[PDB]
Amino acid sequence: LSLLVIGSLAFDDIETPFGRSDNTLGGSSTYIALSASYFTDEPIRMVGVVGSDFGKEHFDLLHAKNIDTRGIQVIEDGKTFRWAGRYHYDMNTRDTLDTQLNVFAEFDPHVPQYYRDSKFVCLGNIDPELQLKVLDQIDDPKLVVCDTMNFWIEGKPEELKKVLARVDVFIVNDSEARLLSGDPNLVKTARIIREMGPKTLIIKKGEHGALLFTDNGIFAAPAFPLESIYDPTGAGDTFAGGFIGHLARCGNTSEAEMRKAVLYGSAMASFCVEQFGPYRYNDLDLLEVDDRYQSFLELS
Amino acid sequence: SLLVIGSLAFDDIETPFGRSDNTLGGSSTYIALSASYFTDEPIRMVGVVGSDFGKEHFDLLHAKNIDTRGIQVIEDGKTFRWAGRYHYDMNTRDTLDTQLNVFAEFDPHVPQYYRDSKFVCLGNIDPELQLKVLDQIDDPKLVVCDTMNFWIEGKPEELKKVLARVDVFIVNDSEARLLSGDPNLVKTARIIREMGPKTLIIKKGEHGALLFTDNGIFAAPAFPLESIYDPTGAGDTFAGGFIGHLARCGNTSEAEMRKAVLYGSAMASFCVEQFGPYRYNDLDLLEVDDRYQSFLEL
Ligand SMILES: Nc1ncnc2c1ncn2[C@@H]1O[C@H](COP(=O)(O)O)[C@@H](O)[C@H]1O
Ligand SMILES: Nc1ncnc2c1ncn2[C@@H]1O[C@H](COP(=O)(O)O)[C@@H](O)[C@H]1O
Repeated sequence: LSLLVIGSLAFDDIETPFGRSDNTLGGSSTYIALSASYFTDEPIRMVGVVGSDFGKEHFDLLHAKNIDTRGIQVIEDGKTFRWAGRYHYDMNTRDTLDTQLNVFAEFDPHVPQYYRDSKFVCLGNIDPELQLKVLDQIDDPKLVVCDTMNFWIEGKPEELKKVLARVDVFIVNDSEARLLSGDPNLVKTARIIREMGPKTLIIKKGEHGALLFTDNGIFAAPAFPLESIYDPTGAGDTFAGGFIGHLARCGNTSEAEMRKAVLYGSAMASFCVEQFGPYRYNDLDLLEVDDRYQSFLELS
Repeated sequence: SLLVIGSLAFDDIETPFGRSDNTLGGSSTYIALSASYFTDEPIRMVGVVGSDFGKEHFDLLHAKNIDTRGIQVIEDGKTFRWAGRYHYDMNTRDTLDTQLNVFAEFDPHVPQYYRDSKFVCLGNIDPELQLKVLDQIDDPKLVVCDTMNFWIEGKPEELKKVLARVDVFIVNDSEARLLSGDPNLVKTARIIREMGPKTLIIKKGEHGALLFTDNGIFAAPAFPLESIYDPTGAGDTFAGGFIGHLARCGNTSEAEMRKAVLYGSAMASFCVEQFGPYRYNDLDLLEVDDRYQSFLEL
């Protein structure tokens, strides 16, 4: 039930109408790994790259969740990926103010030999060409999950479609989905997107619920009524982490398991949004996670 | 991942303030219900009940995701029965009656699909039965066990056979002294550990617990103001919280065991609030987490 996580590792300058957090630890793989760690018994594997500015306090955070960082390269004198985002009163949508690929621009995604036998692969948000280069290095994956971002949907359409043709599960939010389909109807959008390759598609409408589209039909995961949203950053990636984490834990990829997996993902995302950055995970415990899952189950 | 054995029964419980007859009980029941609060996969149960063990009881276990395929049902038999009486100290008790019934000639059979269990809890029951079950587990990572004066006095030799093969042994202070023959709990711990158990936990009713290992003694203070109405099942719900937490995290280090002791104490403190295991009908995970935090701080 080994799990390998790929994605960005970065520092974010986050702004909402109520407050801000600069130089915040972030990146899609950070959120995915921290969330998934609540499901695996063995160390989560990470492949990525950071600069010399990536302090050891950040490495200690990951190691505290028993995350294996041997696959993370540190570029001497290089700079860590940076991102700036701004939210508004709807506390869901956001503007990307700045994006500096930095070390990820010239990244050579080498997956160490001891990671090539990974069974569950999560191709987190990052350049589709890198996502593909990593996938090509995994010998026999049981399940490939992937998510992207408007940046790549608009910047590298063709490359993205190449990766979409080789993934089992594609996770997107409703904005990205409509951008990819060119039609506002989510049902038609799902069809258009699934025809690009992904057998399973999950459309997460912010913290307003998630839709699971498979050959067996549609599953609507309810929203948590009074969720306290303070910072949406990382929500979609923590969702992906709980989703693949659950599947990696039970090792079964059936329909029923994917539905429960969506519920776990929603539960993890509901905790993520409670504070700036990934810090709600500092003290979040299993009893709390189990309790939140039950709420979502009951609502579904 | 977690397999539980022990008694399944109906208890006639009496205290100076009230009584509860034909109450669902048994060590297996208390351990399993408590442990379910910690595991995310069905707890496995091996045991036996009579034709008088109604659907309502199986439904209660099933409501907590407990797998009961390992429980046998004797169509012309009666479920294990016990009668106990508590006093004003609301801790010690007299066993007024014990009817092994179906557990008398019970040949424990662990179905094939339980054989790979990693965490095994040999709950209070005839030591001969506890051994027979353990002998059927392929390669367990941790074996926990508790007993009772009934067995300590009745089958000491058979019990000692079980103890030579368990990782963690859980007893209350009365059982501990009875086993050691000396009132000093520190000396008692050394004598009991010499019987085999590398880890010993002496739970003093609801007055705190002591964890003895090669690294020393850990004291889990008591919750000074807990509402005790029925102590029945306390020690077993303690064992359940203990092995349940470990089963879920998969780690059996000293550090996790001290935390597991705190979780067990939390579960026990809720169990005593009502007759039988019924406080668990409405108990939710956040209440448990809060109770745990209090024990942690103490
Ligand atoms: N182009 C990009 N590629 C990879 N990660 C990004 C990009 N832009 C922003 N991010 C990161 O993605 C995170 C938020 O993801 P999320 O809210 O789950 O969509 C932030 O912590 C950023 O570091
Ligand atoms: N000899 C025995 N073997 C197994 N279980 C017993 C025995 N005597 C009483 N019990 C059960 O153990 C429970 C209480 O355990 P406890 O207070 O945790 O020691 C009751 O619900 C009884 O059904």
